[PDB]
Amino acid sequence: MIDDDGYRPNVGIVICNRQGQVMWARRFGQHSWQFPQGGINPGESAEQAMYRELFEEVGLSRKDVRILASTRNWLRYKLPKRLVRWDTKPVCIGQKQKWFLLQLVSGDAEINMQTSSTPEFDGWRWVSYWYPVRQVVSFKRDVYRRVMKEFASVVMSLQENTPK
Repeated sequence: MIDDDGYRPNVGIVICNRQGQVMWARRFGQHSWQFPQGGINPGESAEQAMYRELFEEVGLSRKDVRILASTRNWLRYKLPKRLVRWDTKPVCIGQKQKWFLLQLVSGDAEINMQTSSTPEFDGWRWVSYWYPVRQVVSFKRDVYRRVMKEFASVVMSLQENTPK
């Protein structure tokens, strides 16, 4: 889906545990790594798209998550023109991203990377929140560090409440 003017709305998910580790995964047939994410379908809300795309990425469903935080501002970015697909219509030049921190309810056991017959991810790991930002390129880094910092303050207190 693209909205109209070559932007498209998008959402992403972060999970942490009470050790201050965040989930990270690696998409099938890539060897590069990302936070779980997906597009808002036309007429979805950001939170509905979050729960939908969570199922598509992690196989996880609403039952075994809770929203602990979400981005107050949208993390927008423009692509460099090498990645722009001028040949197709409408052309994408950027997206707005809303992110959501959930805590896993049963823990990492409730992840299934093969929702479809094809695994959507080739790999997954749990990592400290700042480690991830190191692997990505400049414009994804900017988003990924925002995604971490925006929710980081909840994670500290989420280790201490041991909000159960």
